[PDB]
Amino acid sequence: LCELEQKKRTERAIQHSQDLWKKRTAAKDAHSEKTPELYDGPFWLKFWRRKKRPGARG
RNA sequence: UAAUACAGGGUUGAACUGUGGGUUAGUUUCAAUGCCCAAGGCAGAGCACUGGAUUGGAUACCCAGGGAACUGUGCUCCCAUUAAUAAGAAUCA
Repeated sequence: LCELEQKKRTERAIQHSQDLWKKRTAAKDAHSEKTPELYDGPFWLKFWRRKKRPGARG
C-alpha cells in the first residue's frame, strides 16, 4: 500500500508539474509577443522628494 | 524644447545571471556669476564716468549717452553652490 501510494502521488505530481509549466510558458510567450507598453500616466515630480525622519536618529 | 547626427538615463517585456552590495579618501569628472587670460568687437542692453532734473545736500533712486562684463574642451568652485532637511534597510494594501 505504501508503494502504491507513492506511485499515485508521483503520477499526480507529474501531471501538476506539466500543467504548471504549460501555463507559465504560455504566459511568458504572450508577454514576449506583446509590444512594449508605454506608460502614459502622470510623472513623479512629487515623488522626487522624500520626507524622512528629521534631525538625528534618521 | 522642429528635423538630422552621436551618446545616456528612465519606463515596459523576454532571455541571461545567481548576495555579484550599502557607505565611501592618500581619489578626481563636472559645476551660476564675477575676477585673471584669450577671443572677437559695435543687434540689444549696460558698471565707472559725463550732464538734465529732485534735494539744505546728495557721490542715488528718475532721464540721455556710455570703450567695464554678456557665447571659451582655459584658469577655474567662492556662495542664500544647483530637486529640497545626506545615503541605504524596516514598518503600510
